[PDB]
Amino acid sequence: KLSLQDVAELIRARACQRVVVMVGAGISTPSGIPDFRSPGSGLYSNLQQYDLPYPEAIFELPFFFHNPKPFFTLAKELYPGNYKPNVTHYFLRLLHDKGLLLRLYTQNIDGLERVSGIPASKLVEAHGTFASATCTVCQRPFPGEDIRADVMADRVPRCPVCTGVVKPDIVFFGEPLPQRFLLHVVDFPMADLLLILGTSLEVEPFASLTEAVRSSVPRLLINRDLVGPLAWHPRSRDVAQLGDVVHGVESLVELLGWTEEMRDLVQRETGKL
Ligand SMILES: [Zn+2]
Repeated sequence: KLSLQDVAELIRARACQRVVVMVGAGISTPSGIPDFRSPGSGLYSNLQQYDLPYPEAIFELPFFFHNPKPFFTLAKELYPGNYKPNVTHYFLRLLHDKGLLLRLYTQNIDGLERVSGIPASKLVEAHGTFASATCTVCQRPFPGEDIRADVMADRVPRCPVCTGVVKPDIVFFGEPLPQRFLLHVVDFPMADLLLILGTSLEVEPFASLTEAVRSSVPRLLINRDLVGPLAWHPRSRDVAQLGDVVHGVESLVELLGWTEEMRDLVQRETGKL
């Protein structure tokens, strides 16, 4: 049974060269963006500021077509510009820069991974993006900017061709994940270290990707709690670092000897924005 130091040492020894990373809303709470499942701030305890029967409704089509206002409020809140990446993001950026990042798979829709510098080709925005929208009736595609004014004026965007509701390319329940997700067939077998951060792993097919790495491959989770196929299918090379995500990342970063480097990076980066 490995420790956090073991995993740092594996990287330091170049025993581990191809890291895949899975992330969820928990990596973006320090940036000020609420998740679903945190107490108090999580969407589960704030259904009225939002006017949802339950959190998942915001990503369900029946409720959306019934009432697109709550989703579009969130779209307003999350629209590129608004929040900034935090240290968790820049650590992932630094992983890339250090030649370690095979791929980063993300459930988030806040775009902060793009913003932090991680190039598109290293990214799999698994649950979609605000970078583009699709008319829900005629299926005509639109760049995200084309609907920015409406979203910002609290007006439901409309198709210029058919008047249908124009929906940002966020993956809703029961919709298919985007084509890039397919990279997991070759990414996961090829990976020699799996990092999991700030997710409840409550959502498929994204969650059971944790199962797709070889048994020889350590799975390091940095999260508030033990979650998903790591809490009920524990493997022998699993490591759990439980506590604040940013705190876990800091402990790791220091073990890797990356600290001044990551501070120069965070510093230079958040300034620009
Ligand atoms: Zn249309």
